[PDB]
Amino acid sequence: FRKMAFPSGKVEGCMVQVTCGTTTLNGLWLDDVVYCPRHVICTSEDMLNPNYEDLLIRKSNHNFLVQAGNVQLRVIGHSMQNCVLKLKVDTANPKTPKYKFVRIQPGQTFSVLACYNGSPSGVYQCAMRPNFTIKGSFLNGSCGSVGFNIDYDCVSFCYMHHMELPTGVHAGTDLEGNFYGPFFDRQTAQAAGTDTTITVNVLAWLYAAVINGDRWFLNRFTTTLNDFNLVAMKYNYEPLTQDHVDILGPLSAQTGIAVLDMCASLKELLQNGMNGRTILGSALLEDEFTPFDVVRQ
Amino acid sequence: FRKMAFPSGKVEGCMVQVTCGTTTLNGLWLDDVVYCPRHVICTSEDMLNPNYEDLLIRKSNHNFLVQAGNVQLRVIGHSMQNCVLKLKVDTANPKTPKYKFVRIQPGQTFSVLACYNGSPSGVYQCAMRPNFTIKGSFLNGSCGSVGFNIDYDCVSFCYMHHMELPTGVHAGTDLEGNFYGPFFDRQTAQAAGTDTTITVNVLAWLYAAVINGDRWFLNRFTTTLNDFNLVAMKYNYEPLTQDHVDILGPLSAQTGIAVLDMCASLKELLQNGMNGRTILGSALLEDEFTPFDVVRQCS
Ligand SMILES: CC(C)(C)[C@H](NC(=O)C(F)(F)F)C(=O)N1C[C@H]2[C@@H]([C@H]1C(=O)N[C@H](C=N)C[C@@H]1CCNC1=O)C2(C)C
Ligand SMILES: CC(C)(C)[C@H](NC(=O)C(F)(F)F)C(=O)N1C[C@H]2[C@@H]([C@H]1C(=O)N[C@H](C=N)C[C@@H]1CCNC1=O)C2(C)C
Repeated sequence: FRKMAFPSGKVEGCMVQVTCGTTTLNGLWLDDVVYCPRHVICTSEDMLNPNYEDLLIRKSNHNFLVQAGNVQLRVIGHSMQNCVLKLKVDTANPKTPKYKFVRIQPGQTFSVLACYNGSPSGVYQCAMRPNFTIKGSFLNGSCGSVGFNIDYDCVSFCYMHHMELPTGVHAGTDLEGNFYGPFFDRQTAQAAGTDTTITVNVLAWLYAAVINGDRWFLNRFTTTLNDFNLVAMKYNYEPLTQDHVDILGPLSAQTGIAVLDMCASLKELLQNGMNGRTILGSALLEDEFTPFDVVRQ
Repeated sequence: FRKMAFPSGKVEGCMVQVTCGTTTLNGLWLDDVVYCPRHVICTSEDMLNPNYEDLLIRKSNHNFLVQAGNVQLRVIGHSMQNCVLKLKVDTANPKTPKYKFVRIQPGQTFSVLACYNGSPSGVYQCAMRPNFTIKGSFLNGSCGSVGFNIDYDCVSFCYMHHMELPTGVHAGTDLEGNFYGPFFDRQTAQAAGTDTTITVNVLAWLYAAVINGDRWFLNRFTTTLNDFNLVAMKYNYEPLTQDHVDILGPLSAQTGIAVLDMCASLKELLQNGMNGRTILGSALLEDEFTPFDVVRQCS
């Protein structure tokens, strides 16, 4: 049972390089539009305190250098949508997949295609944390890298990368340019709210451990949903809803372990610890696999 | 610090499906040849005790259904090379990348593009274990999925998937059909050997921690490679080779910590434990990041 990303080819064909002045990052080329973080228009000094509408009105189409491979695409128009810039180019991307823009929920997962200078570097799986950060792997020039899910050859873009917080976690926007979380694209110290653990995902992962022959954490006990949520809240876990219980149905039916019985197991894990034992090779409770992730794998 | 697979697009454009009778698996389409596990020619009953030479004699080109999506590629020739079949087709794949076939050593990592019916399903990083198994994630119909590394636009194919052992780990071949480890493509009781920890990768992980400022474990001692190798095996760690010492060269230069000094630091970790302290936020020493993986992620 591995953290598994979606095949990235459909997204690789969409990555381009965007330069304004001496600022360079990645863009996403779909049909005849390139989407990229708006702070590409910023000088270094601008980023410390930008007034984006005022900075953008002072730019011309010819200030935007867009490169796809070695081929320059001419910008023929531009607009700003929240924190994303939409550059109209004079060429349609022939490799545009069927796609949609979606805004995801805390706890959902997605694949990230990390890119530098318009070129793909690596692919990995991420989750939207409850505090709306993501634990990514992003370096200088990675902005404009996107997160996505793939469903029957349709790419659902959900994330575009903008910033790294001092704790090393990452913040970004949906493809309408609205940040996930209370963050904003100004270079100034920003802390995230206290994070919590995605309970439904921990349970899905415990079910994965049982589907793969590991049962040592199970117990003969049971619990009510309300009594479980009291202990979960005490340990900085998110509430478990009845919708969550229903979503875990196929995993419980597959294993014959009632959801509330697995909750009792997690409650004992939380109160007793793991005592140096491991689950699927992990020394800690893993919360970045959704129920759908477990089933698909 | 997390596992990061290579972008998989160059390999996606090479995946096809291969069916013989009712057995369907994946194949790799490069130029005008499709590579796939030879057991595609087996009936389920054949798999229990196959004579591949005799079974291939009773097959002709017209018994092979190669499809790119739902589009058939006409087979014009077939031959067996060790445990892989090579089907010559009448069309050169226009998506063929620059590529090489390489045989990897234990400890080396690679990305796996898991495929079903020729359709890519997911991508993840794997390490070749010292017992020549991989801790993969594969279901029915995954055979013929491949593992690969990429360097500057050249795809190095190193693994093709054939089978799952009773402990849930996986075994396969290089792209010349030669199994890694002492395994055979017969459905018969087989078992992964005892495994060991990939020492060179643990050292790479310690260098990664030092680079990021987590360096409490650096000690004031040193050792010789021979001395270290003899003690390491007492803890089920692999001995180091001359090649291992040299591939740690760049991380050693970057940090200023000599390879043998880091070896002495590891030996102290093995002989006395971590004392509740973590390294890169982990209580366990990670052994599936190569020195290249550490440099790749930081660059
Ligand atoms: C890292 C840092 C101190 C610089 C800063 N962070 C904060 O100011 C915070 F604290 F508010 F978050 C920050 O990210 N930026 C400063 C400036 C842009 C952004 C930025 O450089 N983005 C990079 C895109 N190419 C991706 C970064 C690079 C390092 N790793 C990443 O992921 C903007 C907010 C406009
Ligand atoms: C596991 C079975 C117990 C099924 C068997 N294993 C052993 O016989 C062993 F125990 F010896 F290994 C086994 O794998 N095979 C039997 C037969 C081929 C192979 C096989 O079905 N390959 C699948 C390719 N599509 C991938 C498998 C499917 C499940 N997960 C996988 O990865 C061959 C050796 C010729």
